[PDB]
Amino acid sequence: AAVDPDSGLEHSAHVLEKGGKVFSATLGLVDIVKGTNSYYKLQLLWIFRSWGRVGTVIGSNKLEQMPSKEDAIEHFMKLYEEKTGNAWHSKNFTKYPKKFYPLEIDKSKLPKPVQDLIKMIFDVESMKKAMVEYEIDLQKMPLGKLSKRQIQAAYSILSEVQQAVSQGSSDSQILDLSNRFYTLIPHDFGMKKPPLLNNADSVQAKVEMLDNLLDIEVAYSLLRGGSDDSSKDPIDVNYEKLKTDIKVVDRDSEEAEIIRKYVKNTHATTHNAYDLEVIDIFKIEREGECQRYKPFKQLHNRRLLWHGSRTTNFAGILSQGLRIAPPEAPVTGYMFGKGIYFADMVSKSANYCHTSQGDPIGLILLGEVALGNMYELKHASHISKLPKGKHSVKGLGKTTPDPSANISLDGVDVPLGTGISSGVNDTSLLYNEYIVYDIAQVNLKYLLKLKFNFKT
Amino acid sequence: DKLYRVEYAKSGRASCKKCSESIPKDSLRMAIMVQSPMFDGKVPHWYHFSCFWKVGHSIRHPDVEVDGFSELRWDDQQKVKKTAEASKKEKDKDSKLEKALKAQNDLIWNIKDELKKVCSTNDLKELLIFNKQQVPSGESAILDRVADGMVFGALLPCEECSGQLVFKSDAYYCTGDVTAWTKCMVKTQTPNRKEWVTPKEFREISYLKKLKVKKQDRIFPP
DNA sequence: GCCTACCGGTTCGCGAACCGGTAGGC
DNA sequence: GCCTACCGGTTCGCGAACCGGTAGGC
Ligand SMILES: NC(=O)c1cccc2c1O/C(=C\c1ccc(OCCN3CCOCC3)cc1)C2=O
Ligand SMILES: [Zn+2]
Ligand SMILES: [Zn+2]
Repeated sequence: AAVDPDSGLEHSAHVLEKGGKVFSATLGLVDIVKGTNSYYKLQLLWIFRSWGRVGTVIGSNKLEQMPSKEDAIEHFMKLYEEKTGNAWHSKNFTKYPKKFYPLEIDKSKLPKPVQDLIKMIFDVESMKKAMVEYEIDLQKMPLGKLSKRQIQAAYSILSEVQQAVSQGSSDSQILDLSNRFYTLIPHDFGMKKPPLLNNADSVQAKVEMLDNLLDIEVAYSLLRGGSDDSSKDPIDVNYEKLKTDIKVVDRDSEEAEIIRKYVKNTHATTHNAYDLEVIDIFKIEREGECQRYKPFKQLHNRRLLWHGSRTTNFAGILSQGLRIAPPEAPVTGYMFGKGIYFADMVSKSANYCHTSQGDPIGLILLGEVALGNMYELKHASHISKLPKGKHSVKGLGKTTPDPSANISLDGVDVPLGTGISSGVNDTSLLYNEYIVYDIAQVNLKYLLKLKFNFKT
Repeated sequence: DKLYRVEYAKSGRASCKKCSESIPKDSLRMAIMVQSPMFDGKVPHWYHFSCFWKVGHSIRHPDVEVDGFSELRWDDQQKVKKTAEASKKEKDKDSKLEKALKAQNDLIWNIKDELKKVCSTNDLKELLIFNKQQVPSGESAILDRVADGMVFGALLPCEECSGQLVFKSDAYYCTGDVTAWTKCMVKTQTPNRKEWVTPKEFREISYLKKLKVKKQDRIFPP
């Protein structure tokens, strides 16, 4: 990391490191019962100590010049151990009673709609606002990159909570994980106590947070880099970083009428809170996504299905394709375990865009997902391994798009019929879900841009 | 936990928020707990007991609202209770309990300042260590646990976390650590404890123990 | 969270005094 | 042969000063 500007000597003297170990640590301590939720940043520029309650004006600091440079190590490692409990070097860290815990820090030639697409998916201040509702610390998280091993442990704590919640474990067991999580990921609750992770959807909410938070740091990783040479334009630099060939499907096109039909037709009768309006149609072609999908063009039963996600995620979805949840993450929220989920109705997928009356525009995908021999399920069931000969799973719903009006498209079955009753009604799903447990089975075809019309 | 706090001045150093003069040592003083601007933690705003009731604060029931009320001397509790404002068997057991509650309050207080007269802090520290007790930080708190130890008994370790239980207002709270991240939350009115063993070194133990002290358990408020 | 007045425990500094060696007087 | 006024040097006694660990304050 760099120098903390609270010292006032940020662009004057560099932060020091002895060969490998950088003399700079950002500690944290939370006790849900007491309500305390604090930070403690220590640095060696001069020694600098910062402290207070995370996400508020509560706190203070002390910049202090040393007599010498060897006295700095003496003052630093002493203050460190006094606060954290451990020595500066260690094989594995161990938390101590009421001591702190250290956090692991690390002229454009394109169409106007395509420029707006980059404008929409690379505005990171819009992604910052998106995190404000989650209560993630807004202050130093953009400059302070939280580690990958750290976030995996944060995922692991969430998965431990769901396990603890499922079989009604002790309050202390739950108290620990709730403490552990908020220490590991600094939250901003202001002057009130951190809430206990006791619900089934609270872990899911914090699981979704980590998923979104990850994609913002990924969006930064793309934006920060490349070769800054005076030749290409700023928007073109970010376009090439997406690693995809995007084209604008004209409204006069015959295939464009099919998508607008697929949007208009497959709107849910129950999801009457909003009304869609297709602003744009983009034909999308990822880098080497056809090379990996070649295997599954042999596979039968290929369907063109909807998939919606936050506008913040589309920065990463274009660059890395659609990804399955990590193995450390909790299985809560998922109906049939971790995998890529799809729907035949635009509305059901459109809810995952997370749009409001203030933020109207939203992005939704259409991918040629090779379903193949399907494993049909009625009720929710967390699966680990698929049955033999099955390449996908299907959640059977009440309403299904008319199978006798299934139009084809480039050798892909597009179910754009209106809703009728399904074959079986002993299910706990209202609409269909299509699940693939391999990132190779998906092949993204179209990206849409949708305006939502509410009534308020 | 509580908003307010009352105790005898642990030092004649802290000033009074209203009048801004030094609150003298061992004097009855009251506080109001506020959020410290300088660090993440509550801090007491100490007042002179006289000055506390002119700021406009009105504690309806001190015993349930103010912290450290039960630890005070019996006569001093009544001063707070009055100044805050400005059937046969039922009333008998009710009245006779308050008789036994005073009996227990000023029994410990007689024992407390008896040890303060005869013993130094190092004697009281080594008293607790001999009885396998955690030595607390603070002068007042040390003899508070020694007096608790002698009258009722040497507190045995906790069931799960193996820490030290401590009397706090209305119960014995465990102060140990169930884990490194979290504190233990064991609480009880009837804790486990063996008998208090004074070492041989006590030429005034016959005088202190001669103060009509028999076997009895901790009595709590209603 | 950090600052600092307070506590006990040891050291330090300096003048009184103790003391032995001595050389001028008778 | 004593006595004794004078001087250098060691010891002794006691209050000032020093100091590290900490309970209380904000
Ligand atoms: N979003 C959709 O297109 C969608 C459409 C219809 C049904 C579902 C969908 O999603 C479900 C669940 C779901 C959605 C997102 C999610 O994200 C997990 C994190 N990933 C986000 C994208 O990048 C990879 C990581 C997990 C479960 C569903 O049940
Ligand atoms: Zn006053
Ligand atoms: Zn315990």
